[PDB]
Amino acid sequence: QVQLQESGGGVVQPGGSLRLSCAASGFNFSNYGMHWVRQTPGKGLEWVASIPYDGSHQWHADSVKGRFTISRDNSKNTLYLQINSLRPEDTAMYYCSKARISYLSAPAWWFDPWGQGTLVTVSSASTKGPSVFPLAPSSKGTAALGCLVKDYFPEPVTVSWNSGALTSGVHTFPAVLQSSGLYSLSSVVTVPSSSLGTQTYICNVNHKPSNTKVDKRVEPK
Amino acid sequence: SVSTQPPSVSVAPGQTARITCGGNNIGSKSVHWYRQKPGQAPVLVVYDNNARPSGIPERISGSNFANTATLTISRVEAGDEADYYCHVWDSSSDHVVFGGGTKLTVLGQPKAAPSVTLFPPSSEELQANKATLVCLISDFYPGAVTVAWKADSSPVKAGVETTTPSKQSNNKYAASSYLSLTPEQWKSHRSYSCQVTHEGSTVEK
Amino acid sequence: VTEHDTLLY
Amino acid sequence: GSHSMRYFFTSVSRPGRGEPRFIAVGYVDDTQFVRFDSDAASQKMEPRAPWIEQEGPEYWDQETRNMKAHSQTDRANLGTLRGYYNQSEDGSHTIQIMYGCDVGPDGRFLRGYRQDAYDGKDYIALNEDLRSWTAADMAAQITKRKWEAVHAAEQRRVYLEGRCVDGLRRYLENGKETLQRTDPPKTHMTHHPISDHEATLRCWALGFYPAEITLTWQRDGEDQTQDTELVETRPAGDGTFQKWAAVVVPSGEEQRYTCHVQHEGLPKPLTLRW
Amino acid sequence: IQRTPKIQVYSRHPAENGKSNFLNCYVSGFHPSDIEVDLLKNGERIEKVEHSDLSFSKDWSFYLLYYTEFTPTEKDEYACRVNHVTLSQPKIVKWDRDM
Amino acid sequence: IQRTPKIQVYSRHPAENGKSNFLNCYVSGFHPSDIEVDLLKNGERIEKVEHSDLSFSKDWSFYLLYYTEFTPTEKDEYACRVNHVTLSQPKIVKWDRDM
Repeated sequence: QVQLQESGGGVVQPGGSLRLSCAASGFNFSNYGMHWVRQTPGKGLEWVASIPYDGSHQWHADSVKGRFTISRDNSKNTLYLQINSLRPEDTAMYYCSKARISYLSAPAWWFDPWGQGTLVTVSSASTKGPSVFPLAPSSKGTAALGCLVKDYFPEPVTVSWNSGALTSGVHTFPAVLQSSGLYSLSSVVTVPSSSLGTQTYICNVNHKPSNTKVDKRVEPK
Repeated sequence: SVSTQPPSVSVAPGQTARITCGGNNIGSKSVHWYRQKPGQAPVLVVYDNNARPSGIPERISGSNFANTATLTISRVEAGDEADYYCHVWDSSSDHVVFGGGTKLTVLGQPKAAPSVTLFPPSSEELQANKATLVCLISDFYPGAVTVAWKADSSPVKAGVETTTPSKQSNNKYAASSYLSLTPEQWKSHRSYSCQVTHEGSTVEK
Repeated sequence: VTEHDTLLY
Repeated sequence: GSHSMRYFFTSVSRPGRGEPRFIAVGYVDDTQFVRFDSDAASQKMEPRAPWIEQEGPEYWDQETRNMKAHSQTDRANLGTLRGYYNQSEDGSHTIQIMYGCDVGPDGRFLRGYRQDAYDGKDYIALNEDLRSWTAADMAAQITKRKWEAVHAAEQRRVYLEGRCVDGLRRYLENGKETLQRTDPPKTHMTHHPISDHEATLRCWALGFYPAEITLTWQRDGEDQTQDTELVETRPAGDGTFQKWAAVVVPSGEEQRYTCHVQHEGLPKPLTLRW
Repeated sequence: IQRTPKIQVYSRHPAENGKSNFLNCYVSGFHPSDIEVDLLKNGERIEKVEHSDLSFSKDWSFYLLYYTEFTPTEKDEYACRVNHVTLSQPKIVKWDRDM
Repeated sequence: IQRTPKIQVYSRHPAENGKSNFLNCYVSGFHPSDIEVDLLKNGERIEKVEHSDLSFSKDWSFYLLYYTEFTPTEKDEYACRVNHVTLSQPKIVKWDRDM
């Protein structure tokens, strides 16, 4: 019955400002404290800021002081998180949670419900074609080879081999988001050590966001 | 301020799993625990050291004494695969302190060490004035690995990127780790090595 | 629930 | 789908002793829930499921008598058959009865069963009709026409379609948590080289319920009943089951063999490859 | 007439050294019921061993499961010895980590 | 009349991990002469084993020494099994590092 709904997230660019809002229902919102807890994808939970039942004070984690401001509107049953000078470090999901005990003058006790949250992702966004380099097999059992799909944006790329004619041994990996803001993915197909040479090997990467299609043939040495 | 959880815990189904949250005088703090399954929000499972909510089954019990709080899961079910975070309030810090998180894995497979496949920088990329070492890690279980890069018996800090583990087709996990270099740095040292550590044992190429 | 009575051969 | 209840009775005549050793075990689907052992000091039908001792003393008391008595009859029967077959007292012979009932998804009655066997060989059995008996050998006929006189055909039907099914229904609802579960198999594949030219691709499937499982090896999408080996499903000892199917493979062709797993608690059939 | 036992020896969970598992010996397809089963920790007879209740299959062949709590190591090798009327000398089936 | 064998299991030299030693099983004080002795590397029968030749003491009681080359580690535990006419079930004496 207690429901929290985060919103306002999305894709922003650094330096800009962004406003998250958490809509509350199922308790006298004017009586409970509220919290923001963010989580960088693939990382642990990290407390951002929190606010007592009335908005009197404003508790900040040190990593977000001066740039973040947490507020609430008791007349609207809404928790707000203001982000100023967005940075790549602020890219994370932002959960909003409701202090279990009432009238807490400070955010000490456990957080009982948690909203599903909103996702804030910042980058120097612009669509880019991916550069395709051949990952040649080791000249020196089982042999492996593949393709390197570097520095595209945004997601996703799709990799196939011989226009999809090879599936056995095929494995595409998740893309890293390098510090530049551009994604980078590789995709290799392990094969039999011997017999690589006879077959024609062409990986066909397709990056629809940039309307790029690249066919790169891989060969040893 | 410093509360430390193990990175992952593997336990046989139906056994008793045990996740700790060690910290200086954490026995005098009020510990809470949250369980987060992939794609959803955290769920309160134990609050104030040992108390269970209404919906949480009595299999889960809490503990907190001296310098280590302990979450105990008796009669482990398969649906308990999730990340687990502990929660304290550092009175003298004005900071709520979450733990590093513990990925509890309830194994259906046996445990497999990772397969490491390392690629040197391609000739095409070298003529693009860049060099990127591609380390591919696949077919391990549980999905918890740590990657270190060694350039001539020396650690490598920046320029390293590593993916988050993900399920393969056969539900083993896989991930990739890249080392961005200048074409000079690839030639400066005599050998490069990718070190992947998984369940105490380390595999390298 | 097992059967009420039994049969002899 | 359906559900089922089966009881298994075994009596082994102990030469030199009066009371043969008697073991009765009751299952629902694949979950045992009651046990009775002649050599147990309990001498009472014991519980073997978590959901069965919610039945009161009216139940356990009647169930004990019900197979105290079922044991009594087998004592006399073991002797009666000793005459039918011209057998001496120094032997040890076994009588096995198994009866039960099957309900459908809506609690409907589907099928009844009662089969008797002397020394691992079929003896007498109740037909599908539940109106007829079929005797395996000669002796069973002298029992058959004896039962035809007493309408044993009918009176089984009043148990199977009456109190048996109402029990299976009452059990499937009282232990609804344990019995109506489905448990998808936790799968993984194994590669064991045997020669420098062949290996064995083994296909594991652990922790599943019910025990119904279908493992299939396939080369290039073609079924491979040749170099395949399939162990019968083993109980893991915790109410779940395991089963593995292996195939011998020529090296460098493992990416051609596919293992296929079909289970009720599995949404789409599985496919596994090396 | 008599039927000879099939024997499978396995662990309840995928075995991992140093973690408490359970050692199962599952004898099936045998007749008559009189059977002897022991579990063996390095050729020694394991005492804390129980078994299931005598049930039978469709062909009336009985089946039992003997189990023990055990913590496997890498050098400790376990096995199951089964004597029967169909067996002149007790068969021994040693536990493989992947069978 | 019969005498039952005493079993002593010891290494030829004080054992140190990774160095080739020799595993001795010395059965003595038994009668009649027929005795079976095996050495066990973790419950399996070690094959490359020879024995001494049958001599006897003051009371006419026989004695033999069965020995094998072995390299002890900390996880490998070795033992000696000795069956006799006076022994209903085979005795097993495991090799102790300090006995």
